[PDB]
Amino acid sequence: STGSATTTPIDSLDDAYITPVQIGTPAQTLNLDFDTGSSDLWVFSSETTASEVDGQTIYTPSKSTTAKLLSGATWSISYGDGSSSSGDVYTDTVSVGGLTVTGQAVESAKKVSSSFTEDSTIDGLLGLAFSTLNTVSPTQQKTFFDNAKASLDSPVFTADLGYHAPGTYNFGFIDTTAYTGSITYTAVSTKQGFWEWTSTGYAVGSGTFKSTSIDGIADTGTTLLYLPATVVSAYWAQVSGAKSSSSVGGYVFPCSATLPSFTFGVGSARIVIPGDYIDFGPISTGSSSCFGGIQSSAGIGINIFGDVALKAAFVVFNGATTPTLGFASK
Repeated sequence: STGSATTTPIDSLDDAYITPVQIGTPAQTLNLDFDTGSSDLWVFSSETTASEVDGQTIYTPSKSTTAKLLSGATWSISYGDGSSSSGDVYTDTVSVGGLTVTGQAVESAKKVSSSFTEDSTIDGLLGLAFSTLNTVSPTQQKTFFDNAKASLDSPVFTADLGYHAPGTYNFGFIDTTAYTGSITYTAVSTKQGFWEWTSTGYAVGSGTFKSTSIDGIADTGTTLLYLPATVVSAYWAQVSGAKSSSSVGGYVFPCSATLPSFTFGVGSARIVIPGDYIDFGPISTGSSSCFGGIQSSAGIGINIFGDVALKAAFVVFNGATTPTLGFASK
């Protein structure tokens, strides 16, 4: 089997992407944030504290003839950005772009943190990291991909995120029309439960490529590109007036600037992030100070190849017995 679904930016900055997901019988369609940095499929629901729901579409398990309470199961998750959610668990039928899993754990939120409430466009998350990170207790549950894998034509999914435009998540096949040149594959460590890999280096603008190993995670659920302070300083030094602002929480730059591109290495291959992908707009409405899309990972504890990086590529998440990651230009 295969599936193919369009993913759409939630706003004009590409702060996140939502993908429609069918849950239950009859189908209830929710728009979920596909997140290769976590492993829980959780939704706003009829059980979510009412004051914490503000415009989201909810899953109502009592209206699904295929929903079953997973007795005794609870979940609770905290994300790198400080947000969180928790609740109980159902199993139900879940379909993405025509690919159906029966008996998928659907984690129903009883509580969500303010950042989730405040974002009306995201009805929940669909985790695509390794199932070892799943938070369901006392019996850990499998991700949608893990459950689908054996049925897929090939045990892969691909992320093709757009810049200020829709893109595609495919399951079970590689669309050879969706990228240019070849896909370069690189090793993955699953030791931390992430799609963790090592970039071979970087360049700023038309500058020379610096060969250096950068361990990090391919994370569709993180907006920005978080890299070591040395790398990030080298980038922003090429932007007149750019500075790190403790009050704002990272590098800012004059909105009048033209940003240089940023290149990262995948083996001997190179992925070029155009400068405009690195512009996250005014820090507050009407400001002429703009927020940068490349930020320091210092004090995160891990480098993160988030949407800024991934949207410059066609990305293969290869879930073979030994997982790997592939990147192509597009």
